[PDB]
Amino acid sequence: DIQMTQSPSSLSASVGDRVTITCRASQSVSSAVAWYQQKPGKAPKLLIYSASSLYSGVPSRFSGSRSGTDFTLTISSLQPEDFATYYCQQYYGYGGYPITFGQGTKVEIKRTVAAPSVFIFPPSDEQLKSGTASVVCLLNNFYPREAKVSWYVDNALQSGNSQESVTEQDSKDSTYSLSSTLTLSKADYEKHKVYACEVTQGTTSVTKSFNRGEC
Amino acid sequence: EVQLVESGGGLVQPGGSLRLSCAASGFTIYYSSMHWVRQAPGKGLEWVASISSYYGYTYYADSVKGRFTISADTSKNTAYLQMNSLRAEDTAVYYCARYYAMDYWGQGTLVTVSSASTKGPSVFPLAPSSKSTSGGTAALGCLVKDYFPEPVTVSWNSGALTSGVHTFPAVLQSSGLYSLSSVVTVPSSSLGTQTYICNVNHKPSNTKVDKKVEPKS
Amino acid sequence: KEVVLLDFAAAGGELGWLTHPYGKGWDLMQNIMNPIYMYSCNVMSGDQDNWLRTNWVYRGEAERIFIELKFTVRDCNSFPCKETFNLYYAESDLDYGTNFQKRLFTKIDTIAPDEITVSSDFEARHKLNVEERSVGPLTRKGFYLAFQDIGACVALLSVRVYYKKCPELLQGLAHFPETIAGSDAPSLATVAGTCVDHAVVPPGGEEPRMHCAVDGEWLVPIGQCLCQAGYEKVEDACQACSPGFFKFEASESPCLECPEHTLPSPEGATSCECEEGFFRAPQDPASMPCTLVP
Ligand SMILES: [Cl-]
Ligand SMILES: [Cl-]
Ligand SMILES: [Cl-]
Ligand SMILES: [Cl-]
Ligand code: NA
Ligand code: NA
Ligand code: NA
Repeated sequence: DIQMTQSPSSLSASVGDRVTITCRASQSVSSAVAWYQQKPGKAPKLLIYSASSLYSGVPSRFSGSRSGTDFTLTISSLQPEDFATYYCQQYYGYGGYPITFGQGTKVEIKRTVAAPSVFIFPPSDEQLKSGTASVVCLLNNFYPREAKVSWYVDNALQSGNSQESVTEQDSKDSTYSLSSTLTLSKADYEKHKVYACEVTQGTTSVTKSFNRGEC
Repeated sequence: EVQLVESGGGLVQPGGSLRLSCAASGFTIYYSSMHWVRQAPGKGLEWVASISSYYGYTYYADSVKGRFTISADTSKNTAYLQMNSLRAEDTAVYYCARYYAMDYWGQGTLVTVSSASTKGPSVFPLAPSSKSTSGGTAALGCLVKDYFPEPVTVSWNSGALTSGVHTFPAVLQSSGLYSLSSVVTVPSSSLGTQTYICNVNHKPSNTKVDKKVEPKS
Repeated sequence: KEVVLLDFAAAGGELGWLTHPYGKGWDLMQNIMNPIYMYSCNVMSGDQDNWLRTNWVYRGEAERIFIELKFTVRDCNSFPCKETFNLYYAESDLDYGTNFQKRLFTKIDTIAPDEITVSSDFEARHKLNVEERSVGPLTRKGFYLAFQDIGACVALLSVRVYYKKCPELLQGLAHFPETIAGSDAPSLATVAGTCVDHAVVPPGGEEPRMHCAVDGEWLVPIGQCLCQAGYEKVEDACQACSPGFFKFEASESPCLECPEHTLPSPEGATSCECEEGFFRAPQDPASMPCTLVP
């Protein structure tokens, strides 16, 4: 089994920049290399075949090169329709050996730093009638993706009972949005007063919270 | 032009069997090699199987050798992948594509392998504070908890509200079920007048929950 | 395809067609009613001989011509007379010019309107008649067309004279050129095609043939050219095999994908080369995969 080592895992660039993705194979693969584009939700799309030939109908700003075992996909001037994830694939031997893919390279839009709007939601009285409390912390339209979201229940750092989700980059303003969920039993929730959410990002930490006796 | 259509996915208890179908049109499948490729949720592409009816050879991947069967019906212009003795690690979206440098791809079909039970989502309001807390704007939403399997689609106000919505990817809880949340920001001055209804829609159980999210007091 | 030899509408009254009733008979008039020009009304003259000749339209290569008429008519009883306007034609060889010899004009079928007559001219009504006829076979280098009036109030708007031809087309990897259509119903014009670039006629097969009919249409293609080895059919031209593909024989098949254990082939390949060590049996075709060398 040949290995394709796609570097980088991820890179952020702006519109118009020249972008270069490398894929190095663990063995000579001749020209049996193809590059693919996959926007989220859609299926992959072929871009380059024979490692240097442009698929008919692909914009010419895409080009593929080979230097030995080093295959590069290159985009002359990144267009907005070009922010997506890209995979290299090798097909040496057309079935003599298994097909392997690069690990992928997500290209994201570079943007000015934005601060999250932090919201906190208490569990609904409707859900509390079922024996489980879900506490939601929302981070709305921020940049970059990196953030340290933590849960503090009566100033004791909760660890382990928390799950997080991040949206795809916004298509209008290029900001990420995030949610952190804290799941507890109904018995645990009713036995504590102060519930808080900590968003640490760079040198700042916004912290939203609530009291069960409020509103 | 050339077009590939897939079918056959769904739930299957661990150790079960399932068969997938790849309906082609616009080219003769005898003259082209057909391959199956899966994409685990959130992960990269992994090659599963190949078939070339012209030479009659069938090429498998190691993780699926012995358990999966590729096949092709020359008359129905269709390719198939028969999956037996399935395990959780097989959960993924399965694609079919033409040629080794895969040029035309199917739309993809989702195969879920787990010991879970199909269940419609429980929908809970993310009620907005009755006033303020964050400037002129307030945020409300829907919690879509304890459903199985994916997918779930959410809309707000029958699709009429689209600006500023944010529906998160589902997270696979320790309970084995999926949870997700959907949120939207709106002016706080609208809380009194405009009604806000989220439309959760779960085709895998023919369930459609409609939640009116009302401000809390 | 249609080829126009005369269009009165396009000239817009520039065509100074000659009229035998010199003045006060057939005469050209302008009536911007919409500007639209039209030749137009002497019923009180019992035995009248009003004629209108067109210009000497050059026959060229045409064999059967078509006349398209757009016109308006009067009631003949609203003003207290006939309506059956007559079409004619002359098959001459030189442009005489001021020679309205009515003796030789071979009347075409008596054109008649349909739909609506005089109705109301412009006040309480604002639609015309599109009627088409045809004549042939024409064998003289020139030809004229005429219109005769025995006492009708008509105004004629669009006179188009055109002939039919079979268009060029690319069928079956062969090129058939534009050929003049025939004149009479039995006639078929058998036309031989030229193979497009990189196409060759199969050894045991007929050369490409297409038949062009009097209605200007191609019928019953016979034979076909084929894309040779290293090329595949694309649209209606031969295109080199894409890299990583080969075409062993000159056939109808598309380019085949390279087989097991072979390196990617260059553009327009005839065969895929064996691997760094894998060999192919001398007798085996280049469609066969490679095998290792124990
Ligand atoms: Cl693209
Ligand atoms: Cl978004
Ligand atoms: Cl909207
Ligand atoms: Cl035809
Ligand atoms: Na939850
Ligand atoms: Na008649
Ligand atoms: Na009639």
